Order: sequence, then structure tokens, then C-alpha cells
Amino acid sequence: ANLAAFLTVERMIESAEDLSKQTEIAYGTLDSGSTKEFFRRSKIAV
Amino acid sequence: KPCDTMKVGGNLDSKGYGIATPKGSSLGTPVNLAVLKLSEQGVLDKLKN
Amino acid sequence: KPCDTMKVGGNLDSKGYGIATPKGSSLGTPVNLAVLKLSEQGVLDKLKN
Amino acid sequence: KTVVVTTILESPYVMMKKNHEMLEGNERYEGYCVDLAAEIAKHCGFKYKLTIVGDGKYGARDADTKIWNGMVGELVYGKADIAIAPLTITLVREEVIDFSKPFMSLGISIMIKKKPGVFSFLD
Repeated sequence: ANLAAFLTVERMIESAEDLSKQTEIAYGTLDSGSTKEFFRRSKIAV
Repeated sequence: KPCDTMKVGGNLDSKGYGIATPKGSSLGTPVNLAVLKLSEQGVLDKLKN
Repeated sequence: KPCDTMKVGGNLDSKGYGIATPKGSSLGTPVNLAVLKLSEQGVLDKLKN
Repeated sequence: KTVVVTTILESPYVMMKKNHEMLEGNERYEGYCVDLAAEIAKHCGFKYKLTIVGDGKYGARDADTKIWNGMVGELVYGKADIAIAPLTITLVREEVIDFSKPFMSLGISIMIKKKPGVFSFLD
């Protein structure tokens, strides 16, 4: 039964929202770049 | 639906849809800036969705 | 290598790298045509590969 | 006639050759942007000299000083004439300089740190 569970399950954070939710993990960008400006001038909630 | 067909493989070339105007139109200059302002605002993503 | 890192998720936004020139440069007009000629020829795909 | 070409060492776009201590001229630089600039100058016929930015920054503006840094500051302030580089298009930079049609598309993404045993049958 347990072998089957291993194989069955095997057959099944990975997005930006999951990153914004997690504050323990630290994320950053280049200091002077389109990425920082894009985040700064953005209007989306995430 | 009906979903009677499918897309296969990858994109042969990459291009983009672009607003057009006749040579010397006064609209040409502002349409570029309008597109960039919409891109900053994220409007195009909302319309696409 | 070393491939000790990985990409996660998909692309949040779409943008494009673009050659730049100062306002009023005489090179700006021809560089656009050079870029379009390369795109049509498919040189950029070969360089990318 | 010769063009002042601005770039940054962001592989594989621009990267120095092996044993570059003895490499000089435009030959010391190899990459994708250097090739692209080659064919741009070929089709235009112009001449180009590959130059790096000391500040080593792609470019941005200080919302308080209204000053431009990196490639954009260089081109707007006259220290150069063109940027065959991995520079990204955006609204703010277009207001002050003229871009071309994109030569490659991209998107933001996230980077993170990343075999059956012989006796796996006992697992």
C-alpha cells in the first residue's frame, strides 16, 4: 500500500503571489534598472 | 467551446500587433506615448484577461 | 554550469530590449531599418541559438 | 563617422575574451550585443567603437535630482551616440531618448537556489 502511495503521489511556492505572501524569504532586484522602476511605477496590488 | 482543435508546437516567429497611421499624421507621435502609458498602467493585461 | 539555481513560475510581464539613440540623432532612423532587416532575415534567431 | 557604442558586461550579451589582460580594441569584447552591433554598423555602413560605462549601471533617473545614470545619462548628456546593449524599453526613457524596434522579447522572472538507489525497493 505504501509503495502505491509513493508512486501515486509522485504522479502530481511557485508564483509571484506566493512570493509576495512569504516575507520570510527575501527578494530583491538590480538597484538602477527597468525592474525596480517597473515595480515602483506599478499599479497592480501584488 | 466547442474546443474542436488545438495549437501544436511553438511560435515560428515573434511579432507584435501595432497601431498604424498614415505618413505625417499628428496621431503617430501621441499613439506611441499612449501605448507606453497603457503598458505602465497594466490596462492591456486587464483587457487581455 | 554550475546550474546550482533554477527559474520558478512564469513571466510576470512582457517587454523587449531596444537599441537607443539620443533625441535628433541621424543614426536613429537607419538603425530601425537595420533592426527590421535583421529580423526579416532571421539573423537574430541564429545569434540567439 | 565612427559611432560611440555603449554597453555593459552582462553575459552572454557582452563578455571579455579569454586571457583578456592582453586583449584590446573592439576585439577584446565577445557576445551577442557585440555581434548585433557588428551587423547594425554593416547595414548602416557606419563605424563603431565598443565602450563600457564606468558606473556599470544600465540606467535610471533620480526622482529628486532629475539626473540620468548609466547608458541613458551617457547618451542624453552627450558622452556617447548609441547603445547596442541589453537595454530595456520603458515609458520614462522614451520620453527623453528614442528607442528602436525591440530586437528580442523577454519577461520578468524569479531566480532561486536549486536518482533511484540500488536498494530503493526497501523504501
